[PDB]
Amino acid sequence: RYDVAKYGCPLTLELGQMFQPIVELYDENGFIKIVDANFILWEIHGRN
Amino acid sequence: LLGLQQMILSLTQSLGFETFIFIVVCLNTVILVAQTFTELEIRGEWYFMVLDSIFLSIYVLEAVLKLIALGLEYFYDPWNNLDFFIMVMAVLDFVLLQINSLSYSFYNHSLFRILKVFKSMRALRAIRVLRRLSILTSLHEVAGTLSGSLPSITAILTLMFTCLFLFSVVLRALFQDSDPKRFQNIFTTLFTLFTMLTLDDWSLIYIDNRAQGAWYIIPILMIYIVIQYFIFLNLVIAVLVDNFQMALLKG
Amino acid sequence: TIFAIESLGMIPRSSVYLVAALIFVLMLTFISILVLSYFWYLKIYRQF
Amino acid sequence: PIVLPFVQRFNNIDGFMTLYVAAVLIHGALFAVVDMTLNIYQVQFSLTRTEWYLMDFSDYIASFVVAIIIAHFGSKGNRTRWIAASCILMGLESMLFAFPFFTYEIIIPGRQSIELCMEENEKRNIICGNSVPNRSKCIYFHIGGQCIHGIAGMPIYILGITFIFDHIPTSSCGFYLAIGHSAYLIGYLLGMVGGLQNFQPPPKEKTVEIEPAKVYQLLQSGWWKTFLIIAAISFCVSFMMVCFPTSLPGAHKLRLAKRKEQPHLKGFLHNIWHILKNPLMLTQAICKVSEYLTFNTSLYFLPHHLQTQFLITPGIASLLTGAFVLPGGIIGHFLGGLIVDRLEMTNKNKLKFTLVTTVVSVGLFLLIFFVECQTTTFAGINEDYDGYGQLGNLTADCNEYCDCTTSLYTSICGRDEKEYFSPCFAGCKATKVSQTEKTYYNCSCIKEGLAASDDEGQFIDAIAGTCDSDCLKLPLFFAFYFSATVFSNMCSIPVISIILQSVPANFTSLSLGVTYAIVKFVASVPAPLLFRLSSAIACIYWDNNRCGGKERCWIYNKNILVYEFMGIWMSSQLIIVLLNIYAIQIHDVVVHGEITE
Amino acid sequence: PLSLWAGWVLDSSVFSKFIISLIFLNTFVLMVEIELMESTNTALWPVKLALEVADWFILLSFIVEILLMWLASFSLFWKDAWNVFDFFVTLLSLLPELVVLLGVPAHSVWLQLLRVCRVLRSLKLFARFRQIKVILLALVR
Repeated sequence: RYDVAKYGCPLTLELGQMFQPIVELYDENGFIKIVDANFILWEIHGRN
Repeated sequence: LLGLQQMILSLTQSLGFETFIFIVVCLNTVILVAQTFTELEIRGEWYFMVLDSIFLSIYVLEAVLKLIALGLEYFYDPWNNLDFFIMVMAVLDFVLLQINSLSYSFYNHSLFRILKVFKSMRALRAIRVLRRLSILTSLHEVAGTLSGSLPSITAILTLMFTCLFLFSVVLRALFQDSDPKRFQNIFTTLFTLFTMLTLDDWSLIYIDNRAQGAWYIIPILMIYIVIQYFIFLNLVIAVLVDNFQMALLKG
Repeated sequence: TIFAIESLGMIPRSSVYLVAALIFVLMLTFISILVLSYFWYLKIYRQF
Repeated sequence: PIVLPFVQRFNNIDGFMTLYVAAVLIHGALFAVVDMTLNIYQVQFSLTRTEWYLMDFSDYIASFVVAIIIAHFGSKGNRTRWIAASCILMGLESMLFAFPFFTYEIIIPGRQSIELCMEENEKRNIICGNSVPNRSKCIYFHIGGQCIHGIAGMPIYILGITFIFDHIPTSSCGFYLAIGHSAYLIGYLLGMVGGLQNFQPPPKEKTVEIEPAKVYQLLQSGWWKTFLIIAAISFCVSFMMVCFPTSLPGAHKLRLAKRKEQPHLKGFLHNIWHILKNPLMLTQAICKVSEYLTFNTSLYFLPHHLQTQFLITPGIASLLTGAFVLPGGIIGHFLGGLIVDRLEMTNKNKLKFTLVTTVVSVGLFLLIFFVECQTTTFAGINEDYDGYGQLGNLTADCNEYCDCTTSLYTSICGRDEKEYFSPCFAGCKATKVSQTEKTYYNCSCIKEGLAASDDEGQFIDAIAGTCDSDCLKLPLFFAFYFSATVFSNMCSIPVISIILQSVPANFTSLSLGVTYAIVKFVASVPAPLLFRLSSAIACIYWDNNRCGGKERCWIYNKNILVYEFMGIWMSSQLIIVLLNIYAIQIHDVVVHGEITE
Repeated sequence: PLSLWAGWVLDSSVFSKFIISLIFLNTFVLMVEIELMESTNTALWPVKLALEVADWFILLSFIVEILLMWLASFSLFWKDAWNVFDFFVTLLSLLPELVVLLGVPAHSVWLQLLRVCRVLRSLKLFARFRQIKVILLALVR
């Protein structure tokens, strides 16, 4: 069961497009900086 | 005046057609070779299109005189049919410029280039109707012997078209999802086949296909290239050589 | 962090049977034309 | 003093066939309008199905009691004058049918019954049945209209074909029969299309409850408009062929060319004895009876079969049946006529050709049955609602809150692939509609569900209508029905061509009517009883909670109905095949006896 | 029937006109379907599929053509002149139906080679003119 309270609003992307997952750092009052490190993405339950 | 008007038209057509048509089409080709001339149009552009329209009016008078003329046998000359088509396009573009207003794009659009190549057809027609005198008999005989073997060369170019279409079909079938950006559609596919057919950077095709992962397409390409190249050029060279050779065997 | 993607795909209806109907319609029309030509030729083969 | 060449060209045989084509076209259009008009009158005007069958039978019994009488009358009199009388009676019939839809449009409206129903109450708008009064008068008008419809239409189909038989050579009799049947078929198409283009509601289909009252006014207005124009056309055509001369010039020329090289009761008995003595006529009569039975069963059964198996709306299923039984039918009729006309087709070879066509049609029906054995998406009948209630839990609190009536329950589709009848019973108290689709909001009696769905301004919107995930069998079934209709229309033209051969020219007038009395009485009278019996065999699960005497079922047993109807159709087709295989030997024996070479 | 029917359908001009019309219609339709197999035109999608299935119908017409060929000398025709090459090309052109019904063509399909083979057979069985024929004889000699 998907939802929004613990999974957020899903994306409504159309047919095949290019997306880069890019993330920024934020604390307390607001955002600090853009994040550059080394990521890993992974699915909740499992696909290939 | 029926047939009486037709015979008056024949005699006065001979006289006035000779005099007026020769002098005005000589002046038309003078202003038209002055027109193209992409250095002197900036020393112009205002005395050029007005004289162009004036001699287009002279040409529509030619077509009017031919329309009131003898008629059906006028249409039996292919050059006169070309006159009729050229004048249909000329009155079309003249009224298109004349009405103004419109709702489509302008200011040297593609349609303007279509009218410019129509003007080129008109210039070619002027050139062909000033050469009624002294085409020279030597090149007349050369062209007559050149045009003798028409069915052979038409058959050979038909075989060329069939072979080229087959090669384009099989290559585009074999070039799917194989960086087809150079030949993504039918026009570019046939143009690339023309480039392979005309010895143009097919070695470059080999060297930038070796950068890809497919290799057997390169032996396929060279074997198709060599068979079509050798067969077609040997066919045409031999056919035209013998075509002039039997005329050589005569006087 | 969490984020989900819902991209629209390119899986349409197969429509194999919708055009198999056209296959059968054309096959029956061709068979009917063949039967009509058959009857015509049995009418016109006694002349030879 | 009309000696114009227009008159001298309108009395030609082509001048008569153009008018006959027009008359058959308008008759087919009128009948196609009348059948669905009576059906929606039974549906909407608060009556029962038995009365619908009654005034459906009234037309058939009128045709039966008028066929023999008008055949005997036309055997001794002028066919054109009787045709004029029938056309004038038809023009009266169209206006007589139009009159109740304009005079008595205040019988059952949504809210216009101000004497017994008030606008501020909803329960009082569906009770105090003042619609039962002023309805028996409309029943009398409709039964009289069906009677005069039969008495005015059946003589047309007798006497026009009689004139074709007695005034056209056999080389064009097949063509004229084929174009007449095609004119009747395209009338059946055109009347149905015109009726359903106006009876169906305007694009504002999903408005407030004033919409059923607007549709109630609009359908009656459309019928009152269409029937008046039909009556005007019929009267104009009747006046047109009244001016036709009794002694046709082309007919006289043909009679002069063919001349070279009292209708007493005893003569009637002699003709009947000759028909009974020759078993060819008996075989053709029973074959035509079985063909008409199969055609009528298929036409009545196909929309219901699409409704119960392929999950189609009954109106859309009826449209799919009607608009796709035509392209096969007219082409089959035209081909059947043209083969006999072009090939100079003989009697024994006619029997062989009919047998071959029937054999291939039997094979096509067997292929239809083989396709019907495939599985499909199942809606409802899931052995009680998931353990929450039994079959009979439809009258819950969510049924009581929004005041649903069990006669107009449709099927809503849940997002969890479970189809639930009565979309208001699904617990949806909010109904916001869009321009092109109906949907239900805030459903509480539904299961967990809510798998994917789709909406923009809100959410929890169950879509209306029956959802289908595997409906690709319908094009193949429609192609097989095309072929079946082609080969079913292909058999009757050789039979009618056979009918002319065994009867002399003077006695040809009764030959149609003798067959035609078997068309409506022996075939069309006991057929609906058997259809109802087979339906009740298949429709076991009637709505005994509210409907009572089997007024609306919900579980139409798909395998049972398919097996029973294909068994009936196969039995009729095998009866036709056995009759043809008897008649081939019988005709060979008769031919050998008359030849004795 | 049999061989007489083959002779009659070869003698009749209507059948020859129909088969050459189907041949050039198939060749013209063939390159159109490879241009776009996407949702650029939703209203043109089922009719483009119907055109591809019309090409399948031309393959079934090739099936009935080899059926008419069975009305000929049958076993004698298995070893002949270029007509057996045409028969082999038609077999290779019927092969894609078999390899899409059971082959699951997510592999080295090689449907393109058979497609161009049936195209080249269609481009040679076009009632070749005599001016083409004399130069082809000169080329082969």
